[PDB]
Amino acid sequence: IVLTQSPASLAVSLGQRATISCRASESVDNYGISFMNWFQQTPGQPPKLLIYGSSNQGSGVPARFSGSGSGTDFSLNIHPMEEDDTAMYFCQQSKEVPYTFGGGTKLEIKRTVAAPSVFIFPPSDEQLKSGTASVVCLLNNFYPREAKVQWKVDNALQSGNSQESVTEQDSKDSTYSLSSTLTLSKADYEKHKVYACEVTHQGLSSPVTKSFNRG
Amino acid sequence: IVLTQSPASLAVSLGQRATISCRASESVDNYGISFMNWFQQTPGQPPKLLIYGSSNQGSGVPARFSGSGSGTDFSLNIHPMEEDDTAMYFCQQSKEVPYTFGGGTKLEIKRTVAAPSVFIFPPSDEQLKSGTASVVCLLNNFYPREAKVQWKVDNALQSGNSQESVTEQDSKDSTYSLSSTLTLSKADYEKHKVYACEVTHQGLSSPVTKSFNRG
Amino acid sequence: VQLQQSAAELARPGASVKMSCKASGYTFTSYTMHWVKQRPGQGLEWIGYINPTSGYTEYNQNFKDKTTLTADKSSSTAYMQLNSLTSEDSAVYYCAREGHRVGPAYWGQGTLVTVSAASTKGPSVFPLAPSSGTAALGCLVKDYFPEPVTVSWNSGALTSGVHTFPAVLQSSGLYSLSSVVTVPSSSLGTQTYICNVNHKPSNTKVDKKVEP
Amino acid sequence: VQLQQSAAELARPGASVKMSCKASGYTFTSYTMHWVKQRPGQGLEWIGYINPTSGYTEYNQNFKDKTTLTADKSSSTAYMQLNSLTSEDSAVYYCAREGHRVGPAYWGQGTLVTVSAASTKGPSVFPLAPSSGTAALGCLVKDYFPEPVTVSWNSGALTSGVHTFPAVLQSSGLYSLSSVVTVPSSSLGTQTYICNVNHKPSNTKVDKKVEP
Amino acid sequence: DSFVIRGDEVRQIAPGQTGKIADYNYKLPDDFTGCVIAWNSNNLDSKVG
Repeated sequence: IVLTQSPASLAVSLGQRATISCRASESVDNYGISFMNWFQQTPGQPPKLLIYGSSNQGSGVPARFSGSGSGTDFSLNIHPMEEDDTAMYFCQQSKEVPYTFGGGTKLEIKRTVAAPSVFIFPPSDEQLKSGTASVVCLLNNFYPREAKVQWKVDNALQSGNSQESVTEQDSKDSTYSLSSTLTLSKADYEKHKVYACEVTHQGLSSPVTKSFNRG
Repeated sequence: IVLTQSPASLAVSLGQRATISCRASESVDNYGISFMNWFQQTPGQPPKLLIYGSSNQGSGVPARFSGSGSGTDFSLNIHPMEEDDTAMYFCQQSKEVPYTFGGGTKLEIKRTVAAPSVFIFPPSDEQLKSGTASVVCLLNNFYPREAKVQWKVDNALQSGNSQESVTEQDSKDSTYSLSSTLTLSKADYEKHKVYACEVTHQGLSSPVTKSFNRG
Repeated sequence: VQLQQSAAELARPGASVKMSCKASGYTFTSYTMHWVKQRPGQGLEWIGYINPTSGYTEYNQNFKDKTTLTADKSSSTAYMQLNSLTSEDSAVYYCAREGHRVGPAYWGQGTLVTVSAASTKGPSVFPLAPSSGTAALGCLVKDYFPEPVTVSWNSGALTSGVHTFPAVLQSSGLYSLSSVVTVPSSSLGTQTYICNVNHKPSNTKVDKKVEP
Repeated sequence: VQLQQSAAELARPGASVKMSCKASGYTFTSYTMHWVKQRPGQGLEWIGYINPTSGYTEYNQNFKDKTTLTADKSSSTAYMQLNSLTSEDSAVYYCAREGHRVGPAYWGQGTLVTVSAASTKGPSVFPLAPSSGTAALGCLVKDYFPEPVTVSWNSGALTSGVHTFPAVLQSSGLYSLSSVVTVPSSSLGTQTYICNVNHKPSNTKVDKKVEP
Repeated sequence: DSFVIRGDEVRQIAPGQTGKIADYNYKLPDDFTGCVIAWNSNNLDSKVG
């Protein structure tokens, strides 16, 4: 049985309905009861049972979480959205021996769109002494998660040379932070004059370019 | 797309696993299938298709050759390597319009490290009548290809005056042979007394000098 | 009902690892114990379940060959053995107890299995200096193994605006993370900024000054 | 599926050369035809492909200006023309039939195109007599153009221990190779050694004697 | 009906399954009051070479 988990990326503000919908290839219904189950995983924590069966709630589960559905279609709803609900929600089947979990829905709270603070870090001198160069493009306090970073080395797009690290949603700020590291050899780094970062985001009316010459 | 081919000069013993790796700047996968391709070129023969797609094998391809990988990373593995596998192996992409080939890996037979039979050869007298002097330093039956040849004219290092020719591996000996030719005018050859070639090889605990006085 | 697992086992490719799950709070002879696999930041794949009272093991098709499940009712401990470890096996394995007609019902913490050819290496820490409102600076930790590295500013004297991005495994098999902070432009002249990095596996405690 | 080409085209810089690849064993219209460049003993570069049914030609960005592709379905033959030849154009061009979702899939023998302003010249041979166990000797063939040279010893009477090394092109635009052998010291005086050099474009057949 | 499939794709012969075989080769209906019987034939189908 293959479980398809519609929307797996859901951003809803506090106090609003949030629906995660799991559809099964085959009927999970057997012996009359339903065997579709919902798990919650807080970052840094093991998965915890929320809904055993289609509707029955697990131990110590608030009334906010409600599971419904039958046959091949089920849904999990959290109307009184709270700060403690930011987690990863999985749908799982117990009808057949090979237990299959859903893709997983990452539920996060929503806030107003903010523009990214774009910063550029040239590599340190001692790094050039080590024969390596890493140039950093930084996006501070930007929402939503969607963001495009482009490295321009003397007006040339680079591909397969950048690594992006994104922090989780802040507990209070609720705004993301992104870092992009461009790694090159020292000889190759010293061969081009200008290094620029292109940031594309929903909060900007146009892509933002921040550049610096070598030295 | 730029394809980088790690190890591009591979020496492996018969019956041992041989792995040649191809890393792609962008994704080669499209429509679910993989477009990374592997070709074999025996010297003096046109390249022949070994692996079309990530894993599918070309026409008349023995089970020894295997392809694996996905996304940007692929590998060609030959575990039961046999004699006819000495060739140049290329990785190629079919995803985007300009088909790009990898650097290419020359697969070679491994054997025990052997010292080189070193010899020196003055230019012939009839060549001296022709106004040319070619001094030859010969290295016979040595492994591996790593060999530094330096010409000493009156204990002076020569550069930009020597041409080195490497033969292909012997079918049975599997040992390389090298010739280094130093070409000069007779006027320069007759103004110096002693000509030597110094050979540095991994199989020698010390550099080996072969010298001769003119005449 | 609480379950106790092993802690963060590292192995070379091709090796085997044995992992222990210690039941607590129940008979351990009335509930089948399940084992589940989870790659970091990925989905869940149920590996297989063992019945403690009668040693009946049932495995997922993918994990049938490389996984062995055993139980010990005397010490109330289940064991999972992974053989022929590869890079695809590095993950966060979970032990679970049967309950409420759900296969995995009561999970226990989580054990990190790391399969790699690398070795314990010390981090290299480089100052990301401010460029010549709010200015930005930081430190970059590159080529360390294994995780994690604790990074702070002035031994925890600065916490506002400090972003410690998660580490990323490079093609070389090592980890790197950038810890950055935004500071007032006026503070560049007088305020001194130092980054403190701690790597317990390499036992390195290194402090770097960052200045414009 | 067999492909045949023209062979060994020699041209001076600035000229244009046309190569023909004649198809066999297939419709010649169901599959496109690709042309690929390979310098001797180097990496391969794909030049461009043509659809025989409808004359659509796609070129690489490097070869778009200097390469022109044409097809003839009546004779089932693809023509490739290069203009403004330079030394960088000296290579072994290949024609390939598209198949197995590979651009170039079934390749052809190869057309060796050499760009040079030189002329066919006869080689000069100097026997490397042995220096005053086993001894070494040989012959040196210099200042010949173009390739190849057939080197034999005593009309094939000496096959063991022979090494004919690949030529190196000089700054003058000519080729030279040294053929060497290790021989017993007992045969240095009685047995004779003759090196036969054959240059068939210039038809130079020469015997040279080696004696210490 | 009968055919030969790859082992990893035997999972796709079932109602409501996705994959190359299910999407482009053999699509079972959602109702499908019937059985699927699959057995390995590595000895018979696979040949030398």
